[PDB]
Amino acid sequence: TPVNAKFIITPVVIDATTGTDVTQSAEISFSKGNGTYEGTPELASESININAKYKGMTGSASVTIPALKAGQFGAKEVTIILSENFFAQEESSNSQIETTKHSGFKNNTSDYWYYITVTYTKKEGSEVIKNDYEGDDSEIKNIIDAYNKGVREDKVTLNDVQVLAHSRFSVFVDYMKTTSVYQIIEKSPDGNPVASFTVDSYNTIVSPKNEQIPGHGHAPSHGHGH
Repeated sequence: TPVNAKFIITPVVIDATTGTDVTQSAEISFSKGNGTYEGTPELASESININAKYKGMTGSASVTIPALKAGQFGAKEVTIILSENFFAQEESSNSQIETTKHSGFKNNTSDYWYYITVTYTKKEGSEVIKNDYEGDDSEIKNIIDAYNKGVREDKVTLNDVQVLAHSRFSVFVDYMKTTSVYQIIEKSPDGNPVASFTVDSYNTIVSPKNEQIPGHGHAPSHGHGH
């Protein structure tokens, strides 16, 4: 039974009127699922819409879960802007691999699979790289700043990565850089775009690999068991 891919989406809700993270106080809804998405074992690329409500303000953002193969694990934060007067609309988004890291290989020539520990550095966060807004409206400024909290690094440890039997095992870590263009648009009962800004956002995908040992007489499998 293959290890399912997994992807976690973490909403962060910002009240633009004050610049405050209100995530723990806001009503939050996922269009589908509960924030944690698990393949069968593959996960299809899919768009999830996250809505939030706080003090009569509503806001929404979409996040694309990437297509993931067996064993791959990823996570991404998504910012939801709440404002009485504006909404932030993502106009375009393009993701690229910024860095690929790859361990050396552990050969498992035995007939038994087992769990290994994988400690990895999670690169995540967000920076505004372009901002065309020239005004003094603090609400607009708060919205833009919400995407400029910075890029950060954190060690994460999985103790449950599967090393198959008859397998050349290794781990990839990919740092993804996503460039997105947003407009800030007036709410109205229609609205004017009042600013445009561009964000580079970062997240990490981990990909344990169980490959053929060249010359070995078996392909990777669960063998005789654990």
